Amino acid sequence: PQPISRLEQCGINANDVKKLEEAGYHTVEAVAYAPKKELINIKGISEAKADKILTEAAKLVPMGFTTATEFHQRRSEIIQITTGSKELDKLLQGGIETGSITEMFGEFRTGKTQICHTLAVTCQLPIDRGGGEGKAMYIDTEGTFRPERLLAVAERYGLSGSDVLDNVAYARGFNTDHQTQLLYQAEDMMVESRYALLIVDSATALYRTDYSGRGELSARQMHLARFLRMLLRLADEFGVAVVITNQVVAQVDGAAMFAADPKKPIGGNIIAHASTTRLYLRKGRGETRICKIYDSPCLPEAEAMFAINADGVGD
Amino acid sequence: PQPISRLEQCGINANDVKKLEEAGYHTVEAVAYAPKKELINIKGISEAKADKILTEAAKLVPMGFTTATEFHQRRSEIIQITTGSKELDKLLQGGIETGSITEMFGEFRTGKTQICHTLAVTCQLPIDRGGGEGKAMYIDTEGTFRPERLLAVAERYGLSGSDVLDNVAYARGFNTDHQTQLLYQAEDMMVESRYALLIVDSATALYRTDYSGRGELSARQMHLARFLRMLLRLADEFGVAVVITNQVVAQVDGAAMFAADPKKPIGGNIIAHASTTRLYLRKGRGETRICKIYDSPCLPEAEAMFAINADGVGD
Amino acid sequence: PQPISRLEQCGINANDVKKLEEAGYHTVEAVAYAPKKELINIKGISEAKADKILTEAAKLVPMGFTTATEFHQRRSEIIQITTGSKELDKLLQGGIETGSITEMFGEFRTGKTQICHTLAVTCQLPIDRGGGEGKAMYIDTEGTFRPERLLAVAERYGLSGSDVLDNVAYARGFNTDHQTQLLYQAEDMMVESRYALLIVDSATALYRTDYSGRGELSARQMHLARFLRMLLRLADEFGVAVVITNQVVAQVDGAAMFAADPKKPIGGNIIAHASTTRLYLRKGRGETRICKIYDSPCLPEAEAMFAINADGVGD
DNA sequence: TCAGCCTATTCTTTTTTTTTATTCAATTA
DNA sequence: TAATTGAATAAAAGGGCGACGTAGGCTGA
Ligand SMILES: Nc1ncnc2c1ncn2[C@@H]1O[C@H](COP(=O)(O)OP(=O)(O)NP(=O)(O)O)[C@@H](O)[C@H]1O
Ligand SMILES: Nc1ncnc2c1ncn2[C@@H]1O[C@H](COP(=O)(O)OP(=O)(O)NP(=O)(O)O)[C@@H](O)[C@H]1O
Ligand SMILES: Nc1ncnc2c1ncn2[C@@H]1O[C@H](COP(=O)(O)OP(=O)(O)NP(=O)(O)O)[C@@H](O)[C@H]1O
Ligand SMILES: [Mg+2]
Ligand SMILES: [Mg+2]
Ligand SMILES: [Mg+2]
Repeated sequence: PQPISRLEQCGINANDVKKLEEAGYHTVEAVAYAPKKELINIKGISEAKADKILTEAAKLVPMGFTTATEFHQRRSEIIQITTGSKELDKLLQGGIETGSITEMFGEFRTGKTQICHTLAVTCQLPIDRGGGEGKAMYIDTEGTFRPERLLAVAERYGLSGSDVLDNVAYARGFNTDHQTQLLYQAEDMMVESRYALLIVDSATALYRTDYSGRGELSARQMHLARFLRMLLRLADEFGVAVVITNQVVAQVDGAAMFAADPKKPIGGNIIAHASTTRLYLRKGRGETRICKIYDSPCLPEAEAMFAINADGVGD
Repeated sequence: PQPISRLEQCGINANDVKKLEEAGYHTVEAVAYAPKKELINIKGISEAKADKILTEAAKLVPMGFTTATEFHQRRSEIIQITTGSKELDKLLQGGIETGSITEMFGEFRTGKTQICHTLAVTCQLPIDRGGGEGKAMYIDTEGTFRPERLLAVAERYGLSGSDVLDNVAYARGFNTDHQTQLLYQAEDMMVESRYALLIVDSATALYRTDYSGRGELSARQMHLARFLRMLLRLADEFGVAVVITNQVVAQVDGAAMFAADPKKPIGGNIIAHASTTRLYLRKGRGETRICKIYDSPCLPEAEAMFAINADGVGD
Repeated sequence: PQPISRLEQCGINANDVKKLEEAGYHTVEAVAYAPKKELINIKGISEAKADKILTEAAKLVPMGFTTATEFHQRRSEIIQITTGSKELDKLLQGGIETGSITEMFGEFRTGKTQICHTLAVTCQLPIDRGGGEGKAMYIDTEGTFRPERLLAVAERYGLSGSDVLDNVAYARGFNTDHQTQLLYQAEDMMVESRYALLIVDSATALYRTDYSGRGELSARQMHLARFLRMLLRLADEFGVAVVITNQVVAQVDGAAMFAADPKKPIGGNIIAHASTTRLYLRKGRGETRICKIYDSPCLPEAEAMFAINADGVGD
């Protein structure tokens, strides 16, 4: 967590340093690793001083070629905030990945609001219990924010009641353009304090409910690539873990029985380029559920069980 | 629940208040739930005036991140009206909740419309007697409005019939779009008098008879999702309770394995992610039927038992 | 009961108003009962003028939001035709509520084709003796229409059957699509003269023979669903008691018990959800038949003995 | 011409078919 | 003297088994 108070040097004034705050660029990681075509069209920053803010951002955080052994250390330095389920820690090799896109499939009753509200108390746990010891936030868009589920699974982990009440924040995401106004604000709390998890269970559901296909046909598409350009900028900012429940379409293959999958879910191929690690969830018998990793040479294809019981997502 | 009679501040002219009204969004809650580019496509609106509506309405309603010890109270203000027999109410922890989506689905003669008529008398009850002291809004397309039942359950709770008849009102949608034609009625009446409940007793029955051509996103699915976000909108506009009713299909693929008669009710995944909770209907013996809850994030998957008696639901 | 001549105003063209009548829409309620896109799909129509109908269909008939009091005045304004038997009316609490689908399924020889003969006679009475005093319709797809049987009921009620033979009009179906076509001719007759009873006394006897099952079933069921939409709209325009005779299969599994003999009325769910007053017909001893009630919004699960005499239904 | 025709290459590896209701202490003497 | 049940059973295996079609679109036209 680093603000842009470092970026006040080399002839810069106090007026222009606020014009990076009001543009949405609240971190020093936002300045160097952004493409140049979005930074230059702001009214009131000239071309020579725009080349001044990129050259001071180059030497602090390096964009040059770094050793591949440092990348393997960048692969293993993940905190791996565990889901509470030890089978998934044997499936995803020790929990969720902080800073990589981790997508979970779901249609109905598969525990999607139950997995998000067990992880939302996990962010206070120490690193031996798996959690990252940090604040977090659950932004909901389907009107399914639960205090009772949040308060009960804290008793499973044995914490108090009032500390997790000061934990995960919530705002109702009304619109697809309201996904952006929280995102500039969610980086602004990242200036205020450290955060370790961000969860939205129905981010793609707003895409299902704003753009009446077709006629807009690209407007439903580029707003997904927009939203998947913002969150990876926060994922490259600190290394925050992302947890998104994505919905699934029932593909019509129902003649007869050969590879009959009501599948190939929504979001398109442009989330498929961004989802380096995908998961499939589905109903089993009773209330027990099953996870399988998809669309990932990073994680091996296997299956395990996570059981939504009265205590939480456990066994 | 606030109207646009207060937005007429800081240069907003009188033309854009009432043309926003008739076009479909009567409340400033709906303006925050309206998108950016959708406001531009109304004839009589420019792009510069489209900023002056959404930004100035953002001065009215706040959308910041609020901590988890405040929605615990925001859920606690829910009136959570009763269901007429406490075995369902203890299954539902008091009864159905306001500001959510609740669904009853079952085969036939199972009381999909009879659980409506007992909820239709609840809205004029006091808060000690479950009711939010308001009015309910009954919509049905099949023709299951039988107001002699509404005389009956008012005598179940003692109160007179005429004042109840001055209350809850009716509409019958003949078309899929005719639902959204009569949907504007909601807000319209809503701001004139506080309503406790909305009933659409045939959500997807009209959609069952107007498919796309072969199953596709058109009127069968997209206009269904256009419908449900407005049902989401009314849940977020006023917090008014609403019950929804989906018909049921059979399964022709499941040869005589574990259960020879499974159902999987219609609508696919678009209804399912808009679905907050469901309660499955199936008959027992005679007047005894059975409610089984489906897909609640806050309540377990338990089962209860009611009976359609002459006074209404009972035991 | 208002035709397209009540629509021919306001500079609306005379070339499209016959295209409605070519598409079966002979009255302004039907286009008000029709969704927007399908009328746009009609060839040779102006799209805006089609919308100009859709605001003037909204003007001519009440599609506006009303309160249950005037409904309860208008729902009391139903002719409520008696069924010839004294015991059957008090079972149904005053006979057959006009404007509704009342289904009568049973085995062979129970009286399904018998009662539909007697109902066509008792329409011609004045309303004091539970008559309707209107024309009535007979759609047969079995050939079991027998006008000699009507004259026996005519002598029972002191009415000259020669006068009753100038009314009820015969028709005969042969196909699935010859059936649904026969509504569109009949709709006109409903404009040009008052009716009370449109019987389809083997309405689902024909869909079983002309579609196999497990494949070509969805082509049956959707087309069965396309049938009832035209059928419910005939009830609501002209105020006509709609009587459907369903046949019945025998269910074949370990559900074989007594007094249910498990029958499972054919037509799945789409013939079930379109019930207002679903019946059931068992044979007792001899001519004493036993009419159990299913699936009705206002009636209890009772039964009433009735004997099919030499002169119609008797007691 | 489209509409009937033609069946272009594909492509990736693993999940769950019952029950007549006694034990006991009984839920009441 | 309470006495009927709130509770609980399983390794064998049935009076059971069957789906639309727009996707490469030649030739007839
Ligand atoms: N009090 C409770 N006790 C036990 N289990 C519970 C309780 N409340 C909820 N559950 C479980 O929560 C599960 C709900 O799964 P879930 O997939 O989160 O539903 P959902 O996500 O809210 N539906 P949706 O809004 O469409 O995402 C149920 O299957 C229950 O087993
Ligand atoms: N006076 C009454 N006494 C007892 N039961 C009644 C009485 N009136 C109606 N019922 C029952 O109420 C139920 C009404 O049917 P219901 O199941 O609500 O409609 P439904 O599920 O929508 N089927 P459908 O109306 O065709 O779509 C039936 O089970 C009737 O037996
Ligand atoms: N003149 C009569 N006197 C007495 N009973 C009669 C007379 N004519 C017919 N019936 C009875 O009417 C009943 C006809 O049964 P009904 O159920 O109407 O026919 P149905 O079953 O529909 N024929 P089907 O199409 O094969 O089902 C029989 O039980 C006859 O005994
Ligand atoms: Mg869930
Ligand atoms: Mg019902
Ligand atoms: Mg008969």
